[PDB]
Amino acid sequence: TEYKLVVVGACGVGKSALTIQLIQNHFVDEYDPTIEDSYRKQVVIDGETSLLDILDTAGQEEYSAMRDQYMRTGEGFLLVFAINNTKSFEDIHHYREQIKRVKDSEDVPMVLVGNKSDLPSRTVDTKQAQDLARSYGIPFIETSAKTRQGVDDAFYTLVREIRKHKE
Ligand SMILES: *CCC(=O)N1CCN2C(=O)c3cc(F)c(-c4ccc(F)c5sc(N)c(C#N)c45)c(Cl)c3OCC[C@H]2C1
Ligand SMILES: Nc1nc2c(ncn2[C@@H]2O[C@H](COP(=O)(O)OP(=O)(O)O)[C@@H](O)[C@H]2O)c(=O)[nH]1
Ligand SMILES: [Mg+2]
Repeated sequence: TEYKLVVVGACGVGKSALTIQLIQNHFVDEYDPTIEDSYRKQVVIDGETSLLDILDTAGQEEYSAMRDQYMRTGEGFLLVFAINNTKSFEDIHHYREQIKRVKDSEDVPMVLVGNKSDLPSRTVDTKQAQDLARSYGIPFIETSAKTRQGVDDAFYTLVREIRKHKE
């Protein structure tokens, strides 16, 4: 089994850092915000070996048929915000709207991810993110790409959401 996962969210939330921690087992202090790539990782989740194909979205917005088609290939989406950036949390609505549009569905596998959980400067309350996740009917996971907190849990939770949706 192979799962196409797409990491989305505003600039600077840690999409690349999360992806590179997952794939390469190290934290990036800076990562060019124009670099977009897909990465593969073999994992075992609930006793089943699977291949994750992870798209780390980057660059500028693009509302073309080709870009929509590419994003539509995603089976599940990580909605990433940073816990020290309220605007990034505000932006989650936009990302969800675009996913709902291209997937033409209200039941797309998604996980809300509050990244940078290692930092002291929190501006988004855990309870606020949990309330919105509850309203959306999706899991919420706090992560740190720096320390590895929650990283596997975020991606593996998303896989579990996909498995439930496709079986
Ligand atoms: C700092 C650079 C960065 O990481 N950025 C800035 C620009 N970004 C976007 O504006 C962006 C928004 C967005 F909603 C999507 C997107 C999500 C889901 C989806 F189904 C579709 S279809 C479609 N077309 C787009 C677009 N555009 C989306 C994406 Cl893919 C964005 O661009 C990626 C970078 C993102 C964060
Ligand atoms: N302390 C801390 N910094 C992080 C974390 N995730 C990302 N960063 C930093 O935040 C900045 C933006 O990360 P990046 O992955 O480029 O964000 P992207 O634009 O969403 O791809 C970089 O300086 C990263 O080192 C995290 O969990 N903790
Ligand atoms: Mg990036």
